[PDB]
Amino acid sequence: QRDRNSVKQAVRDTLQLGFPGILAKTSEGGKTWSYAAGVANLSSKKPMKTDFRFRIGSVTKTFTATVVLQLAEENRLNLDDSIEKWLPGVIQGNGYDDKQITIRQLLNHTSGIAEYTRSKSFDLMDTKKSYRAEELVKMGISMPPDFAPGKSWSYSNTGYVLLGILIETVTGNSYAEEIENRIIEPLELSNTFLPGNSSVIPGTKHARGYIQLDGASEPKDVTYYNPSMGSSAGDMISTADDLNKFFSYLLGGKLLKEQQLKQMLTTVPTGEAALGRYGLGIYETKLPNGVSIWGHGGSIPGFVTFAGGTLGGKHTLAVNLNSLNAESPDPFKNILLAEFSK
Repeated sequence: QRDRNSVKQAVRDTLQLGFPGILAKTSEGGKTWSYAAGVANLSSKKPMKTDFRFRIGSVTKTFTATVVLQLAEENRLNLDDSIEKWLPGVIQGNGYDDKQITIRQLLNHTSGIAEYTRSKSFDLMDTKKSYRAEELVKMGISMPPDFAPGKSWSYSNTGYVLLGILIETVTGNSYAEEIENRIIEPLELSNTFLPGNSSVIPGTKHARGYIQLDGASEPKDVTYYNPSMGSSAGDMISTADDLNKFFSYLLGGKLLKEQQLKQMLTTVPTGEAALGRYGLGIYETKLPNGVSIWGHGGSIPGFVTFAGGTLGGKHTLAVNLNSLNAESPDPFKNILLAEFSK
């Protein structure tokens, strides 16, 4: 049987890396467990609770990829189509060459399209600004390719913002409509939301979220933050339950059929103790013991998340912290070691 004390301990100690609070939930064999420590609110000291909603950030990428893959299954697009066929005139200038960029590459971050958040016109700490997706694309291509398509790996939100546009070009429906109609509604993910450019986290069932760019400063409350800077790369809100159910269905063969799931799990090297091997909106975290955890993290102001699971979908975890602490980018490593070892 699992030693849950070691998980509790690892959950609790994560706070000492400089976070207000933490929630996690695990499912294994259909046996669930819930964890929470620390506080939802640094000023009132109200406790973190396990069933809270949170901004999942880049875990959104896995939902977007899943839609793109269903579209491939239905013969509405091909992973190796060039994007020039779908979105001509978009990725150009600066030596970009769209005729060599494929849909597959956007999905696994090998396109070389530059990351819009490196632009000087981008400000993470602006908690208000509404961006249209095409503005983020243009911001990204304002900088030259990092490399030639397919020749290297580099994390690019720009590519996932582009994919959200693509989806709509393919079906006539917004990426949010597609995520809602294909994933949220059929899995009954009843605490999972696509907020657009609204800054609201709905309801009272969530914590305050914080950001701390520093260590030598107060964390700032950024609970209300405009998620349109993330779009189809990072805007979603969800819960530990809904994310467990999602990853368990995905990895257990219930959302993507075998042929598409195999493509999703075909990975490229990242070169990076950071992520491991990266697939289509999902990556492999390999533990010392030989265990592979497939899932994704997120990190958006207010909230740092990881969700994921074992191949076959029978063991998953989701975890969230309510602050973005730039000094501790990789906080979940011991939780995973406890929950998935041995």
